[PDB]
Amino acid sequence: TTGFGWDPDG
Amino acid sequence: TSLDGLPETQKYVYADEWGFSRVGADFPPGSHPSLFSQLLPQALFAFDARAAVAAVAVPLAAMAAGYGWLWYMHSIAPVWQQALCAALIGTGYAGLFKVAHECAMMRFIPQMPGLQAALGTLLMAPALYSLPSWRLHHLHHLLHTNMLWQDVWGWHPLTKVELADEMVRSGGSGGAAMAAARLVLTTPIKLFASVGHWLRSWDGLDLRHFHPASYVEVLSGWAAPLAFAGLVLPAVVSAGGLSGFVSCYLAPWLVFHFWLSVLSLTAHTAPHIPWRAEGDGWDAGRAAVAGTVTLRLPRPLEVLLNNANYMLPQAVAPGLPMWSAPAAYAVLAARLGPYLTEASMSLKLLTNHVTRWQIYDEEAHTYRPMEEVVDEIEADLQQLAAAAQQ
Amino acid sequence: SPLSPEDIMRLVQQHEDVAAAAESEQLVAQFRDDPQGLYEYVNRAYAEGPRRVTTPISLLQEEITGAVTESYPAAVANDIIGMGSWRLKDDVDPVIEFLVARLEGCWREILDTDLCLYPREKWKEQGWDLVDSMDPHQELEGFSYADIPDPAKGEAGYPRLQLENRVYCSKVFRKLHVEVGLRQDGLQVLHVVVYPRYSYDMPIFGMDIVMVDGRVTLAVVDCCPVRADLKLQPHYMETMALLQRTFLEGTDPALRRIPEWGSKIFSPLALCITPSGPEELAAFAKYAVALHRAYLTMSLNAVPVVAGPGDRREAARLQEIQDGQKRFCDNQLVNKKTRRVLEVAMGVEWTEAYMSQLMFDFDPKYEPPYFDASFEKLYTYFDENPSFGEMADEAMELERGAEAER
Ligand SMILES: CC(C)CCC[C@@H](C)[C@H]1CC[C@H]2[C@@H]3CC=C4C[C@@H](OC(=O)CCC(=O)O)CC[C@]4(C)[C@H]3CC[C@]12C
Repeated sequence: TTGFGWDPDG
Repeated sequence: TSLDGLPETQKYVYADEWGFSRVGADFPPGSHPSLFSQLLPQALFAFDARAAVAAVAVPLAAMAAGYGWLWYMHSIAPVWQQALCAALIGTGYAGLFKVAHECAMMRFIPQMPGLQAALGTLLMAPALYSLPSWRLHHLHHLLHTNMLWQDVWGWHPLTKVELADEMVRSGGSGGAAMAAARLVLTTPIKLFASVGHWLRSWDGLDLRHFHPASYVEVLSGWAAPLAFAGLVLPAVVSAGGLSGFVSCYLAPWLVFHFWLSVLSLTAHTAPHIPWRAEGDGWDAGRAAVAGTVTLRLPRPLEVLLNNANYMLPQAVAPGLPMWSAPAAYAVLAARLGPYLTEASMSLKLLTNHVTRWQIYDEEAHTYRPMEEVVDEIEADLQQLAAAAQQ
Repeated sequence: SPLSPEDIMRLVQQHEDVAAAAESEQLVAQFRDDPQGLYEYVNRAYAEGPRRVTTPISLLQEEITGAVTESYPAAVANDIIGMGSWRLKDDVDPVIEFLVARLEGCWREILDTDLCLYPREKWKEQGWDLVDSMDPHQELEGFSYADIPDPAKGEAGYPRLQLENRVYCSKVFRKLHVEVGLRQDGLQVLHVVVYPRYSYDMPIFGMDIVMVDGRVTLAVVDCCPVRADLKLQPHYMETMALLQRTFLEGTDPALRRIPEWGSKIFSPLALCITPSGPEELAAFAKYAVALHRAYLTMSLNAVPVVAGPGDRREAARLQEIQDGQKRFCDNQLVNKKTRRVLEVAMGVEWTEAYMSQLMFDFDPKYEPPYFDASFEKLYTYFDENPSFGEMADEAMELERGAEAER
């Protein structure tokens, strides 16, 4: 259910 | 541009030798014949009903007066009275045919496209002309104006190397082809050569020359002519006999074809106009404005033929209506005066078209008489034979 | 009152420059109204939601059993795929993951009617789609990244380097190339370059990221000219400036330094940065993403530069295009950082071949073909606008005249 990615919006 | 920049005195003596009212100035390459349309006022493209209805009903009244005069004395008239009525009816029909050629390019009444297409078809029918083949050929003319080996739907001139090729291919000037060419380009029947153009429409009656999505439109275009020559042409004969046919149909036909042929031939032929093949020095604006001629008429003939001689005001502006073709010319001379070319009605001009300007040579880039050219290429045959005896 | 042979040439120049300005304005008019949507398209697609497919078969299936069929816009689709089936994922940094996913999704969504894959005998048969330094002769069939463990310090093969490439062709573009490389010491790179076909007059697109232990040490993005004058078209410069105002606001302008090898390729608006913190990196990321998307949407309407026989202007223009593309090509391989990265591990005899055939190869006589698959647009269309066969119409008039009895 978590992201673990990276986005420029935190 | 063939006899370009040099003192205006010799170009004026040339214009007087040829009957020309003017000879053009120099034109530089890289232009578009649509450029100079930016000069005309925004009211020269206006629409109005009265001028158009006059342009359609005046030559109609001319033709009707001629017929009524004839049917009043159907066949008891002498020869020159018959010739007068034939000329009058043919001139009225040339006017109606220019109205047709207007609605073919969609610039007569753009408000009603269907009504104007129907009008163009109806008015082209009596002359045995299909509207869409005419439109295709005229656009194909505009695109290749004065280009060598490319504009065959205008007055493509006969050149020198090809005539030598045919000279060798026939084994002398005694075959049928050479005699036919001579007799057609030497006697006043040249003034009727437009008849041959009428036989080059109906492109073999072959839909394989066109785009498939157009078939149903092209065939209907060949229908209105055929139907005419299938329904009306019999009736006339049935009610008039052979002579009664050579009177009420064939003579106005030859009149209209004379008018057409001479209009075109004098509009785009002259000795100061070269015929270049593209790649070897062609240009759109140059071969459009510099290689053209405009002819002068009496205002009676100009209101009859419906401005049938103003071909440049509508070559710089393809969407320019017909009742504005003189006025627009009024503007153009104000700007491109030195480059324009002009001429008038004169039997001397026609006689020089018949006897002097007959064969185009690309070396001198001008027109020469046919008997001198034929004797001289016979002399070049003597030359190549002298180079061939050993 | 009349005119001279010199002002008519002035008139043709007036007209043609006016027309050029008109088309250049038309290009930017679309971006001008809302630039923030050049990056924010994915969030909007997510916001609008799933769409319910309504084809006759879908409706029939839905009314027979229960099943509702759903679709998604291509942006949401390329966000579910992600760095989809790259073989070297799971060792790639999350920033490089974000960038690769975004770039390839843009290529897939914008050029999806002509995007071929580059001819396979050029790169994928020699085995240059996945390169390992511990197995340069490929005797493990291309599973070396799994069969071989990492060498320890001081062992033969330290530090280990592995590369993964992907190359596509298209209609406008003769090579769209993305490449990711990892070294064992902690260095990761990303190198993207988009080349237009020689017959087109557009600038080249290029991007490089180089990061060390999760810290970006170099990030450069450039829409690089192809003319000898090193000035872009008005729409290219206008777009780069508008985007720098939109996304790079509040950022150090003195950071976009020109490297010694930069001004020879760099458009005056090219970007070269060594980011400091999260704000600089997030701004640069949004900006590079929007710039790439804009470049592609602009190519969407490009027309070839054709040299008709009789026109020398266009022949000179095409020659200039060739000179610019080749200048960039042999000027990029002297970015000797990545090239020495490659040559310290793979040697030089292999590196010369790999670089000269794939990396920045130039062959004016060779541009690959493409596969024009636009007719599919018809089929899909006629699946939401079907016509039924002349017998359903009687029945439908029956149904309409029957239910309207009430
Ligand atoms: C008889 C008169 C009073 C009524 C009107 C008749 C026209 C409709 C006829 C007479 C001459 C005919 C033309 C005579 C010659 C030809 C060529 C012929 O096609 C070919 O010869 C094919 C090409 C080739 O053989 O090389 C058929 C079409 C066409 C234009 C004909 C089309 C129909 C035309 C114009």
